[PDB]
Amino acid sequence: ELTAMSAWVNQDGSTLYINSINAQGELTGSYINRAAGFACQNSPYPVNGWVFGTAISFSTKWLNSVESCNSITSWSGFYINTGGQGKISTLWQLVVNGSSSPSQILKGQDVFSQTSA
Amino acid sequence: LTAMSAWVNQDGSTLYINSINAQGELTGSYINRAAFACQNSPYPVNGWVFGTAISFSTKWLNSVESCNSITSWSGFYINTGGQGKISTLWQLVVNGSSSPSQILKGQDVFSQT
Repeated sequence: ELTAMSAWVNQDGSTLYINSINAQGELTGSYINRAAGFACQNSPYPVNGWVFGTAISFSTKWLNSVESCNSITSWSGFYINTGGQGKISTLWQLVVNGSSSPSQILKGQDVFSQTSA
Repeated sequence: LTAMSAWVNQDGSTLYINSINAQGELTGSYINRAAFACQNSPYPVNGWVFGTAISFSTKWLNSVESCNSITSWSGFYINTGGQGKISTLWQLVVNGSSSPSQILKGQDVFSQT
C-alpha cells in the first residue's frame, strides 16, 4: 500500500505526498513541513527516492521558490500495516551545507500515518 | 561536487555522479566492492546536492542481483590534503523490516578519482 499517489502525515503534521513510483521503484513526490521550530514550513519541496517492497527511502533538498534552509534531509524507513492502517516508520538524517564533521549531521525519527482529504 | 565526477570509498566502492541539474538533483550509478553482496555491477543512484551538502540513495536491485534493500548516504564535500572527499553517514533499510533497530548504519568517506 506503499503506492503511487499515497500520502503520509507524521507526528508534526508534515506530509509526504508520493506522486509516482515507476516500474523500477524510483519515487517522486513533494513534502510539506509543518513542524514547529523548523523553518521551510507550508510550501512544497520536491522529493526523490526508492521503494523496494516495504522498504522506502526518500530525500528532499530544502530549497524551493519561496524559502531555503540550506540543507538536505533523507529518510530511511519501512511500511507497516497495523490495525488495517498503513504507516511508514523512518529514521532521518539532516546534512547542512558547509558542514565539516559527521558530528554535524542531525538525526531523528518520524512515523507517518496514511492520510487523505 | 560536479557532474561527471567519481568518488571511491575506503572499501573500494565507487559513486559515479552522472548529472547534477540546475536544481541540484543528482543522477548516477554505484558499484559496490566492499567485502556486502551486490558487488561489481552498477546500481542506479538519485539524490541532491546543495552547495557542499549531498545525499544519494540506491536501491539494491538491478538486472543481475538483488540485495532486497536500499542504502541512503548523507554527507558533505571537503577538500583537505589536496584531495576532494565526500564524508558520509549511511543508513541501510531491508525490505520486510518491522523495527527501526533493523536499519543498519555506518560511515563512508569517498575520495575523488
